[PDB]
Amino acid sequence: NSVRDAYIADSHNCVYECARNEYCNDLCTKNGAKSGYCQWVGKYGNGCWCIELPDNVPIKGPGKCH
Repeated sequence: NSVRDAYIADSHNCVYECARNEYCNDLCTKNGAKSGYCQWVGKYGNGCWCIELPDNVPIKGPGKCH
């Protein structure tokens, strides 16, 4: 799909940890998403969650952070 809700990730399949929701909204929106927030608990633990992130930007998927 063109866009998806998920943990934004780097090129190493690593989530971006967070301490503030604002950090995540900024990170997500500057990468094309509608909004974002900090997940202190979730499928992969602490990390930024983005809403409608374009598919040219990585998301956390099954596998290790390398």
